[PDB]
Amino acid sequence: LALSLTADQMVSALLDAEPPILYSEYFSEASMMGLLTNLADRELVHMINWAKRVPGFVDLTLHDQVHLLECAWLEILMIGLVWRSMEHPGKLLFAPNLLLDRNQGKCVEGMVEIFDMLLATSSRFRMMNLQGEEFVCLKSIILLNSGVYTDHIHRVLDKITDTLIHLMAKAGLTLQQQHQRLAQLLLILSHIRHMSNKGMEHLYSMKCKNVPLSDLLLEMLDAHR
Amino acid sequence: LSLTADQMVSALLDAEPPILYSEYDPTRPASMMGLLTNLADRELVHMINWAKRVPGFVDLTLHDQVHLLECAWLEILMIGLVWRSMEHPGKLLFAPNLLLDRNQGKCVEGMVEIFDMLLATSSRFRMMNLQGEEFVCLKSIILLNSGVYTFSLEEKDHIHRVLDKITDTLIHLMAKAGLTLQQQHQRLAQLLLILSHIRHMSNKGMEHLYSMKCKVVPLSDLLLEMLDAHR
Amino acid sequence: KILHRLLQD
Amino acid sequence: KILHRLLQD
Ligand SMILES: CS[C@H]1CCCC(=C(c2ccc(O)cc2)c2ccc(O)cc2)C1
Ligand SMILES: CS[C@H]1CCCC(=C(c2ccc(O)cc2)c2ccc(O)cc2)C1
Repeated sequence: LALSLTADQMVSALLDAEPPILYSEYFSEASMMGLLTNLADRELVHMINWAKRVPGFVDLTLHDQVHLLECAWLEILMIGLVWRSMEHPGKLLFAPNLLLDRNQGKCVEGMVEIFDMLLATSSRFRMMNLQGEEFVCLKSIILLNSGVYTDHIHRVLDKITDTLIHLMAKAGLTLQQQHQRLAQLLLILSHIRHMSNKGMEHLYSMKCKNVPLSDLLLEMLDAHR
Repeated sequence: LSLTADQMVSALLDAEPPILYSEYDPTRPASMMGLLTNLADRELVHMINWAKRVPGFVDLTLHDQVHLLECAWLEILMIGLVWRSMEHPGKLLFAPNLLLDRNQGKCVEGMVEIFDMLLATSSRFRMMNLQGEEFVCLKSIILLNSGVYTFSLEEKDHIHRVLDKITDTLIHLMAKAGLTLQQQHQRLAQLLLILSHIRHMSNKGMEHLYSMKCKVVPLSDLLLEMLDAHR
Repeated sequence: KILHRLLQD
Repeated sequence: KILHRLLQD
């Protein structure tokens, strides 16, 4: 069904599948990670249904759906965060009622490094003038690509590529400008991967050195251990 | 980067490091990690001089070149490994005399997971029928891309300028191979999505090396400095 | 796995 | 650092 869709039909479905921007509870080490854990836990529930609303993802086996989500869940939260924080330079918009800067990252050990990487990614999206239609394509790619190596998925990945190009085919971009911008967007995904892994190891650092994580988050975390 | 894609490719081809050998002896079966470490330590010395011959890399400052290598050295090693093992199904070719199996990976604890992904990556290059001209491009992309966002006020547009040049080079390669405009973007995308796996394998791998440092696998003096840059 | 249940809502 | 030296060499 995904393959039989149009580029515009692809964008429209993805735009409609978007999870909502959740709010947080209304800092220190425990105070910081406490609010982030709670926020992320509620976001995951929306992400799961978002993933089921992604074309081609439903066709996958339940196991394969599970494996893909377990692999990219932090990447998807992070690229979300990055995109929300786009029009707030130097600040991270985790939630509309929770805007954080680098100085607040020093409340938790080793989080200032991951903060700057996120701020840099957000900055690069803004400088590239990333569109919302492109963003929903990228997160869809992260979902399907990040854990396919560890066939039908590649047929869908190629469709999102065509969709991304179609978006750049509009707005009057040269063919040269199309595959360059395409390359630039996909190279960012490599960095989102890095931030996720470094984020993941910090979460496991927090799990052993006992804020309490949710059962759902604890199970997404053990898939990387 | 006042150079055509054909001149771009040839320069990267000429800059290619050799395939080194290991000290592995079939008569003798921790021990395996020692071989790979000494192998990678000698591979580094070639990579450093290889990086200098990458267009645009030497135009950068010394501190920036250091970071770009510190952050990408295992990625470049791993993609090199995956490329060599491309025509050896179910096997990793660390060296002509060192061809390893999905059974000797368990000789080191926790390495079996990394081998899987490496094998899967090798199987992906095989199915895609990856060309050497594309591999040398991807390698140089990793060198120039794996850092940057981990960084007077620079003006890193030069790196992106070279990165955009490497993109046009890849497109030029595929076009001459007979690929349609649609097939070009797809392959372009598929190739660059690989880099978002090599990163993963590198991160996982990197953390395994930091584990062994805290002991029974004494790393070389160069590898320790390349490792501490990731902590 | 909780993810199992949540993936079949 | 060795990396700085080998790059300087
Ligand atoms: C561990 S480093 C930190 C860096 C910023 C992103 C953060 C995430 C995070 C990321 C995005 C988001 O919307 C919500 C939450 C996180 C995830 C789970 C958790 O228990 C706590 C935080 C990870
Ligand atoms: C611990 S994970 C392991 C997985 C296979 C690749 C391996 C590498 C490796 C990778 C490629 C290569 O040509 C040579 C060496 C490695 C690097 C440094 C080191 O001290 C030991 C090994 C890393």
